[PDB]
Amino acid sequence: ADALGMIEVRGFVGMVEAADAMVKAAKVELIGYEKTGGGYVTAVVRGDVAAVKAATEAGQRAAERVGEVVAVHVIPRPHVNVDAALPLGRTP
Amino acid sequence: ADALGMIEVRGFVGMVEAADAMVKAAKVELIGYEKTGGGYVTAVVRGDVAAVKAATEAGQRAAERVGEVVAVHVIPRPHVNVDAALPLGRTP
Amino acid sequence: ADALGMIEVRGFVGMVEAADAMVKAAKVELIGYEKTGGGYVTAVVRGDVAAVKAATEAGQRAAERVGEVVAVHVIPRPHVNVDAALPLGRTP
Amino acid sequence: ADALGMIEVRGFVGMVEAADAMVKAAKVELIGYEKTGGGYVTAVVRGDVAAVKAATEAGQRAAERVGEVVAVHVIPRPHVNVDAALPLGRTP
Amino acid sequence: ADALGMIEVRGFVGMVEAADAMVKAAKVELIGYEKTGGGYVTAVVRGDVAAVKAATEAGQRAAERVGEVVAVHVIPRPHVNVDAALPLGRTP
Amino acid sequence: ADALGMIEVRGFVGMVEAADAMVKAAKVELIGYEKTGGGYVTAVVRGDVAAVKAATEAGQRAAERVGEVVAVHVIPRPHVNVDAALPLGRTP
Amino acid sequence: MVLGKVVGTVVASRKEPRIEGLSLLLVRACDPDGTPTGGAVVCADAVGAGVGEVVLYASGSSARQTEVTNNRPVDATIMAIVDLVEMGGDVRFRK
Amino acid sequence: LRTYIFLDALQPQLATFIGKTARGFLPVPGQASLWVEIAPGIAINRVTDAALKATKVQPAVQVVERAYGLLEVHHFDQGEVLAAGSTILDKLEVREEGRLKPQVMTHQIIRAVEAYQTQIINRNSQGMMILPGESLFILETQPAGYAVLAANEAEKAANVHLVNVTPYGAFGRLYLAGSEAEIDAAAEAAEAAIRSVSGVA
Amino acid sequence: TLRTYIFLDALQPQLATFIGKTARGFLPVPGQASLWVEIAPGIAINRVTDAALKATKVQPAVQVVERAYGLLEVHHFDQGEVLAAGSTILDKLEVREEGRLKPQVMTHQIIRAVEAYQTQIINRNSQGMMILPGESLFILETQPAGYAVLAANEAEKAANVHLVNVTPYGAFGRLYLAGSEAEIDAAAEAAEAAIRSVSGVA
Repeated sequence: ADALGMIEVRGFVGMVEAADAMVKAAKVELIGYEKTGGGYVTAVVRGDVAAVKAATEAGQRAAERVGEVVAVHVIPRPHVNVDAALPLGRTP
Repeated sequence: ADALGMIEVRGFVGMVEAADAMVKAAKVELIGYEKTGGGYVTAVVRGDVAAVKAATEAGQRAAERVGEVVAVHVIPRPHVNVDAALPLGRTP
Repeated sequence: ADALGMIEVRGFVGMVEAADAMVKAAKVELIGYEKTGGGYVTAVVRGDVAAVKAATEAGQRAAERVGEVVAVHVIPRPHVNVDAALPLGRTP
Repeated sequence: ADALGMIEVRGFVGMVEAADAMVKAAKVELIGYEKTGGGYVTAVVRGDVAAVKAATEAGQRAAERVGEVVAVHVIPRPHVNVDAALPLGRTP
Repeated sequence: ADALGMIEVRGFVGMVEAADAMVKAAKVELIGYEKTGGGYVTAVVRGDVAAVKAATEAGQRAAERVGEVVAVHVIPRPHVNVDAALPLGRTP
Repeated sequence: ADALGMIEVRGFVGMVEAADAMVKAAKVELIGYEKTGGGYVTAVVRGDVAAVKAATEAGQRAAERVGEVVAVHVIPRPHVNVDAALPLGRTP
Repeated sequence: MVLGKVVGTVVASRKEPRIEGLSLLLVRACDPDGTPTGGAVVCADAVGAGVGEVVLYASGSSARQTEVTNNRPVDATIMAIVDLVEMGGDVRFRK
Repeated sequence: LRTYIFLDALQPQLATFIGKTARGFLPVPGQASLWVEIAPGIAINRVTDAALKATKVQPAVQVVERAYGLLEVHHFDQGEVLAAGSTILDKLEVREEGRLKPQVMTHQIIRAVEAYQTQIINRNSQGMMILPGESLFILETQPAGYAVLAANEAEKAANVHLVNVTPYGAFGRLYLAGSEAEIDAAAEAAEAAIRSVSGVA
Repeated sequence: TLRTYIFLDALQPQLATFIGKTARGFLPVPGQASLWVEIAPGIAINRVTDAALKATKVQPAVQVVERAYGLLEVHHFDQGEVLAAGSTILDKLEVREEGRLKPQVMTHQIIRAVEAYQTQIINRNSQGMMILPGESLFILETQPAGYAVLAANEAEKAANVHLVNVTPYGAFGRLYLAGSEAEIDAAAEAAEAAIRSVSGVA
């Protein structure tokens, strides 16, 4: 389906700044966020591969000025079972 | 919509002092707080850009005397999808 | 029943990359994930012993490029009580 | 009338990046730009004082990564004759 | 709207070589050029984000062999007011 | 269409000497010149690739004895959009 | 700090030589919604105020706590331009 | 042994291209695949016998007409294909890390190929057609077998179309074609796959 | 006897790529007008080719002499020179637009969810794109054969499909289309409405 972009920040404030920069950077859909405990929150965007890649670059640049960026990654085409089994916005 | 201000403190006491100083500083609306685990709590205020900016400056000054301020940030105009997908008080 | 494969990553992003590589590597069923707090998430796949073993090798190789891999393990035939008492996808 | 924000860049590319960051940062109105020869272009935004100030901060941060920022300045309330005699978007 | 790519060269010859390489590199639309005085000319292309990015890379590589490249920048999604207020080809 | 040759000189006198040598050297059509401010003028010739190349070599040799040659370049086949968007003599 | 409104300017020609370069503004004190009510105060500009603005001005020795008005005979200086005045749940003044 | 690569689950485009260009038991998407390359090209029949008798894997490809001995075998169970690969490597008396490591010679993406280059590239290709004006990636690897593995990784990364994956010959050349960002991601994944197989240089 | 005379206003970037792969002649680039003439004596297509080349500045891509029939393509960027070449072709045969044979649609089927074995059979004799194991498939047979490229042009104009194969020469004209069924429906409707809107002699 759509390409997947994820920015995990240890801190809600850096994640909201990351998500804001991701959505302002390109045409991506912020589907929401994942709390995994311990202060770790992950913002998840879905969209075209170039849109997700440019969005995730800008979100990393803006979240490194605010918080502690744990991980930034773009999956250009996730598997069908990954969308079926994980909260990534494109579940049927 | 409204401007967004966030102060994340590792500690509930410093967050309540931050939120108290933010609301006493200017006309902002404390919408509540976000627990992300690990001791991290984020106080979220919404209002005009100058009100949110002055409130967040005073909240940082008061929370640094009490607790451990992780992150302080003001978004002057968040995107519509950010308000739709994140618990930031202005969701439809 | 089916063989069990588990990859635990401290971080949701590395776990989603691990789960994506596990499902793309072989015929395994990603049943979901386990949050144990502190940032620790475990992706759990079920399937044949060779499928689970090759999937878990590829998931470890892909999650070490993204996040912090805590533990990777394959149980070729778990006990009946383990499936009955733990959230491992094959509970009756 | 409205507050005035101006970013002068020696270079059209840095001015377009400045203007893009100014309009994405806050609710300001980019009225256009002023060519004074020699490579100097000035982007002019109008709006509320906090909106113009936050916009002009973000526009300076984004134009310093691209071009040569000559001058950045915010006038919180320009005089009536300044709007009447200069191309600043609020002329009657 | 469309992504924006701009190459500013101090010199008309390097700008025509930049624009020629940009249009031959990918599917972008050269909308024209902006003279800001002092010898500075800016070639402006519009198109998809990957097309504009690859075009602008090739245009920079070809204009550095000819002239003096002042600034090269790609805006993946400019704001609506930027297209409304600046001569960037997508004005209504 | 026709091949494009351009000589940019900082100075009108060196450009007229360049244009005179270009037209006397081979069968090219001097379409005119481009003023970009700051003293920079560009003479533009159109014609066959060998004619334009020999003309532009002779124009560079004659303009280096008079003025300050900024840039000399031959485009053997410019794109259709380059002729449509730039003042290069072959616009429809 | 007194919340006031800038009403006019004062141009002095023969002045004390330390205060040369200072813009002297006539500021009347105002109620929190912005109507001038009171006598006028000639005060030095330190922020860039113009005629019609609601400002905060400081008077006394604290009027010299500025790099602009440091060791000058300045007993009143404008220290802020006011964006919003809010009086208990209600905005009384917007900029 | 020059190459030894197991494709653990074949992607659909690589399966269709491996079944439009091979004479043998045609692969299905996505079963499994083992590919081995040794010299001379007559012992591929011995390796194919010692793998097809001692497993349930079907024989997909065996190459001797163009180059040295390359054999690809395909079963739907990863355990049976791994058993057949272990039998083919024990018959050759070599270990898994005894193959020549794949040197990635060329890796070049040509953005927005012209229509003339599109017709010349499509006239010599046994797969999907590079349409006129699109990015095209072209890799080369030594030995020629591991390039086939690269194709699978490309089809796993992004939605790029595969034009031609030459697993046979002296050098292994792969040509893929798609949109610019998709072909960039596919080319990055193909070069990352063809430069991670450990071996003996 | 003029069996097939159809004019294409512009070639899609994939039918033009297919003719750039399979033809013996000057290959067509996309976005230019083409023209297909099939006549009933097979050797007589050389005279039609000679008329269209001495008249105008069009280029031939396909000149196929069948067991019995003859097929010719001409193409150029300007539609005026290809229409002038077609006027020359119709004046050489002394026929008109409507002397062509009206095409029969003998088979049109949307085979949805094609199994992997049928794809491994069908993308082995095909020259165009590969069909993937699980996509849909539209097959088409038209008589005479030269109209098939018409159905290959108007299908891709109205969908996003894969041109697996088109055979425009021989007894029957064949067309295979791949893609998702929501767009195979649109390409099938466009191809059928393109073929059945063709006048001629029944």
